[PDB]
Amino acid sequence: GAMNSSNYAELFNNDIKLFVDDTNVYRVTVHKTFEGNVATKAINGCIFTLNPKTGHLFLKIIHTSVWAGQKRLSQLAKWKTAEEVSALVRSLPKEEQPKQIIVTRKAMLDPLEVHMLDFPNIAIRPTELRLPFSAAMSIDKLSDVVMKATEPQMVLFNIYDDWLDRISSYTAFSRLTLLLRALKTNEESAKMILLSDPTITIKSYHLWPSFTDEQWITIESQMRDLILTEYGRKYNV
Amino acid sequence: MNTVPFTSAPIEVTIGIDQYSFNVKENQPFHGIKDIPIGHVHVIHFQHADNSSMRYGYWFDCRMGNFYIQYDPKDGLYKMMEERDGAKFENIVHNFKERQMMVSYPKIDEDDTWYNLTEFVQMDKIRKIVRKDENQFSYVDSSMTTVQENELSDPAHSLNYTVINFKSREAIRPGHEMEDFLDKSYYLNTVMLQGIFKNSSNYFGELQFAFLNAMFFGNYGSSLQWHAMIELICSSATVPKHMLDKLDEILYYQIKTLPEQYSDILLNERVWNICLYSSFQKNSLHNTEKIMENKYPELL
Ligand SMILES: OCc1ccc(OC(F)F)cc1
Repeated sequence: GAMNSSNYAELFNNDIKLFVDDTNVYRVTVHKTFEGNVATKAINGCIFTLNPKTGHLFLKIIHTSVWAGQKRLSQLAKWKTAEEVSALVRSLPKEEQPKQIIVTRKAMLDPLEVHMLDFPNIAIRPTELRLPFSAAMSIDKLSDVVMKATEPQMVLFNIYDDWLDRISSYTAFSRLTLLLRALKTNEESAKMILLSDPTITIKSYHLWPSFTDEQWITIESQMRDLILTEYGRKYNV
Repeated sequence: MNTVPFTSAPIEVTIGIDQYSFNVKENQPFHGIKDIPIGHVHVIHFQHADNSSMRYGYWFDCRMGNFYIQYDPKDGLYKMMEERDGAKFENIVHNFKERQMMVSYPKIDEDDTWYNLTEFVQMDKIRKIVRKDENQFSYVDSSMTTVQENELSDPAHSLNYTVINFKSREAIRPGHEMEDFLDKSYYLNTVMLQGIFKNSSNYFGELQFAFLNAMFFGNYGSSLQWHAMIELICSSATVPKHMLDKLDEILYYQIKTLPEQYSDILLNERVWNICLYSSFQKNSLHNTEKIMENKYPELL
């Protein structure tokens, strides 16, 4: 069934599962034509496929050439996502294939279900959670590899850096969703928080800065403040 | 013209014959139905006055034998039976017709409704959907479930309709996932018409039979099957032109004949709104769309 507040700890049990977010697959800039009409120009996108227990991220880069001469792209984007996720599963060894795939948007249910007909035992699930994975392109290293790609490409990351050496998956996922929720509501402020102290660096093999445990508590506090305010600065409270 | 005689009528019951029906009182001297038009299948059906639960009935074709009804007080229903002895049966029917103990199949000569609802329905195909080879006629009731319903429990009493499932490997060509799910022509024309049904006549016959079992018995699995078979055609961008014109006529007479007060359960909103207004064939069902709009615009 659907994933929500009440069955949240299932994410961190020992059944392999992936989140699939398609919000950054088909990306456009909308502009004006010489005649004064409006046209879109596509830029590179990505499928955000995440193991919430391990932090393994399968970032399938979607090159703009995919869209050449295609119609109804926003519809095609959902089917292209499902084709690539199915290809990813088929590429994994059987003991690594997920038992569940949770789509962050319900319009991915039928496209993924049809592409996974070969996998009757893999459950395709929606979610009632409003997860902030659209903000993944606010992580500089992920944005950089997507924009520089010249062809279709899969890039593997651990979105938790080394956090699982010190914290649980539940705690790591909560930190991740707090960081992304902050980048989503006010990117500039979120990014200022993460970089204010020049002495804390991002390791070459990491996505996020190398905070001590005490510094993460301060950072996480600052991100909460931001999210509440922007919710005040929005609804005035 | 043929005749289906009744030994007796021991319990109060509403008897239908095709789209007609009449009330028979307990132990009323009712001995059958005469002037039944030859050349069509027919359905005789029953709703007891005391247990509106269980509508049930018999599909038959008077060319295939001499059939009659007798109340079984053990099993508690009107049963159809076949009479081997041809002059014993002609004796029975004549003696009855002389005592004028039979109702007349009340067809208006202008009226082609039954023909139009049963145009492609053949007994041979019915007998394959309702499996019971020791009888020339076929029993159906409100509660029987379909093969596909059983999959998702007594197979002897199943309706073995052709299984249609839009998110199935039979329906979706590997590599054409999006193409086949959004345009079902492959599944319609190659898988179902060419492969399973062989021709559109046998497809239309199963469609018509499912509708009639939904209407006369309130059979839910049959209603599901009727809607599925409509949706497969309307969701195909490529349908033979003769099929589309004929589908319009078929659906027209089904909606025309449906009880105005049963449209809440026997009609599926999603299927009809997609078929008349969103699908490839939104413009190829003028007669059906016209009568649906003037008679069920709430649904839409
Ligand atoms: O005893 C077998 C038999 C009984 C009655 C018949 O007519 C019935 F329709 F009224 C025909 C055959």
